[PDB]
Amino acid sequence: ASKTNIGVFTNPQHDLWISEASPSLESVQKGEELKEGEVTVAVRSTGICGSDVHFWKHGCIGPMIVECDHVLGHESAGEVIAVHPSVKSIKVGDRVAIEPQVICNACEPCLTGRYNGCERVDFLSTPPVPGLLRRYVNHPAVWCHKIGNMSYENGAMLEPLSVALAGLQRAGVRLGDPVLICGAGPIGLITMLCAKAAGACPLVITDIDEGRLKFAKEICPEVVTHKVERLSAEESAKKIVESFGGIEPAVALECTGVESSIAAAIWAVKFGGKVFVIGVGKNEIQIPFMRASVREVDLQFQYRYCNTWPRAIRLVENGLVDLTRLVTHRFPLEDALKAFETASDPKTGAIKVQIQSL
Amino acid sequence: ASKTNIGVFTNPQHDLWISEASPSLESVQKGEELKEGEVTVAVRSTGICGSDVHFWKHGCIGPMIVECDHVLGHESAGEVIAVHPSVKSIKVGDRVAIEPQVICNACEPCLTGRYNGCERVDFLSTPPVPGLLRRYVNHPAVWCHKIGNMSYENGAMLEPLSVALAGLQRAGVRLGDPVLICGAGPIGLITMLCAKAAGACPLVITDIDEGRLKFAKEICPEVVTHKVERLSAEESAKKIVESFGGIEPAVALECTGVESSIAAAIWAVKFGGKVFVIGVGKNEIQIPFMRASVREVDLQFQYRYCNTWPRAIRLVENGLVDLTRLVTHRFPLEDALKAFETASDPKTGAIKVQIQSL
Amino acid sequence: ASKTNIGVFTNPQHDLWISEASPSLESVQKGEELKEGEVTVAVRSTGICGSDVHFWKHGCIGPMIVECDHVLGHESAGEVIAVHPSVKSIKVGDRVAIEPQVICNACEPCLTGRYNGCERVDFLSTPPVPGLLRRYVNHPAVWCHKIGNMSYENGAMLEPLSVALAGLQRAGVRLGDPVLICGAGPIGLITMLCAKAAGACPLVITDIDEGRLKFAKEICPEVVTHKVERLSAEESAKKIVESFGGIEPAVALECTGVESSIAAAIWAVKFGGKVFVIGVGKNEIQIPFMRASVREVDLQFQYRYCNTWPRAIRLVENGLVDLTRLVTHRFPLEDALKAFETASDPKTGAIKVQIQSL
Amino acid sequence: ASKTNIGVFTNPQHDLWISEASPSLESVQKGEELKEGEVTVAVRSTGICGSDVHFWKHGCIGPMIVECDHVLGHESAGEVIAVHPSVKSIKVGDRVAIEPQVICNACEPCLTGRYNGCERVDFLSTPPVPGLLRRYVNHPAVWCHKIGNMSYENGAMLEPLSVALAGLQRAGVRLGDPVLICGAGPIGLITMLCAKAAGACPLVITDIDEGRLKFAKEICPEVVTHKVERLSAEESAKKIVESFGGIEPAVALECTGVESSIAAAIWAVKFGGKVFVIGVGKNEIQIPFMRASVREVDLQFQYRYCNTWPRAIRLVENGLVDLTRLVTHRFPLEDALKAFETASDPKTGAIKVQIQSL
Ligand SMILES: NC(=O)c1ccc[n+]([C@@H]2O[C@H](COP(=O)([O-])OP(=O)(O)OC[C@H]3O[C@@H](n4cnc5c(N)ncnc54)[C@H](O)[C@@H]3O)[C@@H](O)[C@H]2O)c1
Ligand SMILES: NC(=O)c1ccc[n+]([C@@H]2O[C@H](COP(=O)([O-])OP(=O)(O)OC[C@H]3O[C@@H](n4cnc5c(N)ncnc54)[C@H](O)[C@@H]3O)[C@@H](O)[C@H]2O)c1
Ligand SMILES: NC(=O)c1ccc[n+]([C@@H]2O[C@H](COP(=O)([O-])OP(=O)(O)OC[C@H]3O[C@@H](n4cnc5c(N)ncnc54)[C@H](O)[C@@H]3O)[C@@H](O)[C@H]2O)c1
Ligand SMILES: NC(=O)c1ccc[n+]([C@@H]2O[C@H](COP(=O)([O-])OP(=O)(O)OC[C@H]3O[C@@H](n4cnc5c(N)ncnc54)[C@H](O)[C@@H]3O)[C@@H](O)[C@H]2O)c1
Ligand SMILES: [Zn+2]
Ligand SMILES: [Zn+2]
Ligand SMILES: [Zn+2]
Ligand SMILES: [Zn+2]
Ligand SMILES: [Zn+2]
Ligand SMILES: [Zn+2]
Ligand SMILES: [Zn+2]
Ligand SMILES: [Zn+2]
Repeated sequence: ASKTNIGVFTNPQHDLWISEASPSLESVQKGEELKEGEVTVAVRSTGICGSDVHFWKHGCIGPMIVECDHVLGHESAGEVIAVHPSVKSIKVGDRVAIEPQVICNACEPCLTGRYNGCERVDFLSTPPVPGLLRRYVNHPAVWCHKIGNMSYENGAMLEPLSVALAGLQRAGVRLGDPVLICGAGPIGLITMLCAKAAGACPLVITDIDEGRLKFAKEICPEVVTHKVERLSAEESAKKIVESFGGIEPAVALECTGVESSIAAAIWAVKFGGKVFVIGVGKNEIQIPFMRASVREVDLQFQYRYCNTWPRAIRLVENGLVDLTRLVTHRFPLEDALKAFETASDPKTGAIKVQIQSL
Repeated sequence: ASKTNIGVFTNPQHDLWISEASPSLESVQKGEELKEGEVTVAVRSTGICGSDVHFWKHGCIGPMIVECDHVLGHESAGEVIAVHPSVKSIKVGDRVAIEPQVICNACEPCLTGRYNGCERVDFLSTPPVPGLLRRYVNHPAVWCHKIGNMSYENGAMLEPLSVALAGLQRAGVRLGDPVLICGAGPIGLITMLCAKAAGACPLVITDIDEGRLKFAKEICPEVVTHKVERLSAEESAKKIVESFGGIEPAVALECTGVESSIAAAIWAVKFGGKVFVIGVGKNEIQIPFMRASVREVDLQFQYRYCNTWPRAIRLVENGLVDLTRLVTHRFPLEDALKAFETASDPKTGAIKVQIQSL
Repeated sequence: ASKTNIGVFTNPQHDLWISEASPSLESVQKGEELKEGEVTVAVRSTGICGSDVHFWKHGCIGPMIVECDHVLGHESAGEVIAVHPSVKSIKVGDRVAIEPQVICNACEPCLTGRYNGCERVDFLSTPPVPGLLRRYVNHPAVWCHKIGNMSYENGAMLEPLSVALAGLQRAGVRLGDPVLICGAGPIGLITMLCAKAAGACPLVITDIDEGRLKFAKEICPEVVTHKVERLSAEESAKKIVESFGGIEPAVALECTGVESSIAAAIWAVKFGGKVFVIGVGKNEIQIPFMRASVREVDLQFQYRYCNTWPRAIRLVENGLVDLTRLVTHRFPLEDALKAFETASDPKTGAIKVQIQSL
Repeated sequence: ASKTNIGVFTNPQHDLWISEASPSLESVQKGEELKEGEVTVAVRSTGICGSDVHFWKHGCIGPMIVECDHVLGHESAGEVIAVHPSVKSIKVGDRVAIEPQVICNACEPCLTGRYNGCERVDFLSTPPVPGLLRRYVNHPAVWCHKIGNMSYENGAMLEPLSVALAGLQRAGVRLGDPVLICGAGPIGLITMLCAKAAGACPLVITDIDEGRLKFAKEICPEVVTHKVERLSAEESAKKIVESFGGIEPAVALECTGVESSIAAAIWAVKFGGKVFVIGVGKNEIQIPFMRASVREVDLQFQYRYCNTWPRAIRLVENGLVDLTRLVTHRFPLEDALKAFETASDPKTGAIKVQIQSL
């Protein structure tokens, strides 16, 4: 702990800039602002999510509005440097991965275990709560998960790994199931790696972008890729079922949040199929209602995660998923605008951009 | 068996008229067309569903198209009059309730028990398969369910009772759950009666029609009714949550198939809530995507039923549900156009119209 | 707050006696021992559970051992008299019902919502944690549930109501299901009332005790009672299926914890049936393994509850369950040995004995 | 079709011998006994299951009693040689894998999809229904699953593969779950291969037999093996949890049917753990009731399968599971007693013994 704490900010005007941030260095060196059960973590690595890019470029997601200077990022791991005297769970020096989510333990979504839906949740990347794109953060120990000697880029990947896992779990994917992934951005790709490790088969992944498809095929040889053309939902699903052999997918994990892609997924899945939407987009979309109806197709949606962390860790420690392999670009904190620019331009060839504090 | 077999037909031109129908009387008197495992049933009573009215008035549902002279109706009970020699299960003289659905027993939806999604299904009211608005029908015994001394109007109610039950089951309604019903037409009303017998509470039912709301309150005193005004989905859900006390529903059973009503339901239910759509409407609707997303709201849809019959029977025999109480109008077969006219004009005061063959 | 705090104690020697208890009066009058988020409740009413009787008479349940002077009782409601300054949720004067369970919010069973399995749980009636058979208790606010103007005997019934609900929920009981209840002690009876409100049918309840059967039939007219005779499991299940009509139960809610009763339940339920054991008994029992096997019968077990409280409250407020009707005996705190004696002798005619502090 | 039809028989006296069998050659050459929807299959390969060995050596399983000359075997694939004119699904020359199970399509377990529990089921290896250890069998087409150019030993493995899959599915195994397998006989081994392909981790398998453990480790390098010593259930579970790291298994797939092994599994699994018993043994076993109780441990049991076939096929075609690798011994039909002797003596080094008709 020697450097001044800076952070990566955006505003309603859609600027992105670095600036000084809390806690202050001095604060952390003497453990001033450190509350009950809290620690200070030196953030070593942080992935840029579609989340962040959308907040930067647009200022909102749904009810989530950037109303003033706001620090981004929520996919992070780092080193514990200060510890409140109460903190039993964790010690100075520990590599940890940060679950960007603080829970009240008292509302219904908390007590029934669906704690991503907590009624008083602080979700770190989400306005007004400051993100993790800073050099130091104060965070409750119970949300800093020990990772032993795991690399920091892996530890940071634990968060979108968790998005994939929570999706998978609520989607109900099982060994033998034919699974469709729509979108080969970071989340699609991790979700595909996940389906594959889960024994899904056959596996198909779609995208508008050939390059991201060739990447998907390199990191998961057994998948069948499908480049999407301008077609009605109905017609797109035929193509898709062709890519599967002639088998209709049991589950579509939708990772674009885009109208046409969700429609084709509704047309593509089997009778009693599940279309699970991880992606995020417009406030309102047009849905093919009657196709969903006559097919008993379940439409499901994800809002972050819960109870994925110990399991995400296990998958990485046992080599069941290979995450680090998805980070194409690495930028130091100070160069964050370079990071966001490349993370937003697909011509870049970027998949997962990491911002680091070594 | 003395009268000529007539039926109630519609066409792409949206006519509704009575006309001669198969099997012929003589055919049934000597058991000509009677295949393996089949019986002939003298249809005693048949309810008019929204289904039928929509086929008559519009010629389709989704992929379901009336392309020529087609016999309607699928909510029926009646008396067995002829029996193939193989038929073990059922005897001449038996009151039966007819499950309007013939299964291939060989496709995946059949073998996994989701047999409403059979790939070669004959669903009797559905083109091209002739409905049950006839005097006699030939039907496999395994789809004629014994009802002992139950009334025929009850026996006929067994089918929309079944729609309610299959909804309830897949929606996951349980004792103690707060449940919203949208629409107080026949299906809403049966679904409300069902939720109530299931210990749902509190119970709210919406409609645009005050009269159908006052009826709902008469047949289910403990329900809270809610008349819908022209409001944004968001604002409508606030009203709805007000009608609940301040509790947000766990499950919305949507029985109108209408866009605005489905939207408000998405806004109304709790975090991790389920909006279950029984209703049917437009090929495409606008959905509030981000509200669904941030709330982890499951959108589900129903396509008929399976394995509801023995259970629907139990509920009626034990007095747990009171169905006959919903039939407001009774018409003889010959007067079917009167029946459909009244079943389609809400000013009629009709709830469930039955067409009979005494 | 005027009286000295006494409590109801047992020991390894199987004595039961009243004695002074913590917190002390003075402690509560000035709010000494009151920690963060805690309140002091004046316990108004407390039911004696089979739990308590077994601890008194035997000194253990499974791994739960009375090793020294221990305060019993965990089915309680009462009045809030002192409040830590932090406590937001609750105010002095509030009637509350006490969930006898303190959670760490950090272990896996806690975060996934199965918080009855918390790895560091304080369960109040359970050694070494002091029960609720005292005049005052200090308890976290988040486990004191507001009950407005509900009676204290109802508020106290909320706990075994909760045992029934958690059973029901994990057993998977639904509207239309035929349900067997084994045992007509307090828990059986509440579970029966629950099944009934849940639209279970038909309902059968067994017991060795005719009097408790006649009581069951009085409070739930529609149930069929079954007196158990000395018979093989197989033969007992035939009798049981006879009591059902000829329908085999979908679910057996077993509330005796006794070997022969569990066996007959395994024989009684349908193919793919669930036998759910609420009852507690011997460390080891003999099971009919092959019957379970060839029938795909799920054996399930309950350990208390979670997330039943707001729902238990709703059922009582809406008149869906009538609990107070089960309390046959009422004793003041000081007369607790009379209470336990009568609660343990079935010749008493007791169902639910309450101990009160008016 | 040239050879006389012989079969492998056992009797109540526990003899095993080969003898002439139905249908007769001539019968098959002219398609005499061929009913509606039926085909004749020339059985090419058939695995010996624990089932068969137990029927041979003991004469029963539970209610399943060998009462006279009975043909064994139910794990088979072979070639279609005759086809009833109705048979659409399948053609002469097709390699098929035989699902040893004929369904009535009319009882409740059939229509709800749990069709392994059919009330009028013919299960081929099970008395009185003749097994598949014959040269020709007549079987309904809908239970002969096309396998294209798959090997016959794989096609035959499809049946115990199916036992594993149905277990897995009802046990609820998912990606990331720590899974315990008890027993390294054929079923354990396939179940382990299955868990592994399902992304289970860590994986532990137990056995009394070191050789079968070394085999397990060869075919699944990433598994941790555990040799069982004579210890209390409690103490055995500690050892087991040690083999896992210190993580407690989510699911125990029990494949021995033995009392002590099931007990340790009950002690071993986590809170809310599932112990799923595939194995079969004594009519009655002693259970550790209180451990199950305080842990909310679900005990589940399997009776064969349903809807595993298309999925078992997919797993083999995509190389997700490697079955053929488990067949250690291959015997021609005529040498069946050699086959059963070796399949019953573990000193043999046998895992899966196949009996063939080339
Ligand atoms: N719900 C959550 O909790 C959660 C968590 C993480 C990410 N997300 C969301 O998941 C989405 C994807 O995340 P990402 O980081 O991979 O973003 P990304 O932009 O890198 O990936 C989106 C991909 O979708 C592809 N795409 C666009 N239109 C398509 C179409 N019509 N068909 C097929 N593919 C199409 C793009 O080419 C791109 O590769 C984002 O909207 C993000 O906000 C949600
Ligand atoms: N999915 C299935 O298998 C299945 C089975 C039976 C019926 N249905 C469908 O269920 C729907 C209802 O059936 P029904 O027989 O009761 O028809 P119905 O017209 O009698 O009932 C529809 C009700 O919706 C009310 N309504 C219209 N707009 C509304 C709004 N904005 N908010 C609240 N209420 C509104 C109407 O006033 C009417 O009372 C139909 O569309 C029918 O086809 C589906
Ligand atoms: N698992 C939990 O979290 C939990 C919570 C509450 C109560 N319980 C347990 O539930 C059980 C019942 O509680 P209770 O308060 O009603 O006790 P209780 O003794 O009042 O009820 C037991 C009943 O079982 C009857 N019975 C005994 N043998 C029988 C047999 N062979 N067949 C049928 N009935 C038989 C008795 O006559 C008695 O009526 C107790 O063992 C108690 O510890 C468990
Ligand atoms: N339920 C079904 O539908 C179904 C289907 C197939 C097989 N099975 C049953 O599964 C069981 C296993 O089948 P299999 O063909 O592998 O038989 P098998 O005898 O080859 O395997 C049993 C294994 O259990 C091991 N074992 C014995 N005692 C043990 C203990 N105390 N701890 C750990 N391991 C122990 C043995 O060494 C042996 O390797 C049989 O009982 C069989 O009948 C059931
Ligand atoms: Zn993200
Ligand atoms: Zn909360
Ligand atoms: Zn209808
Ligand atoms: Zn079918
Ligand atoms: Zn109790
Ligand atoms: Zn805990
Ligand atoms: Zn077998
Ligand atoms: Zn059957």
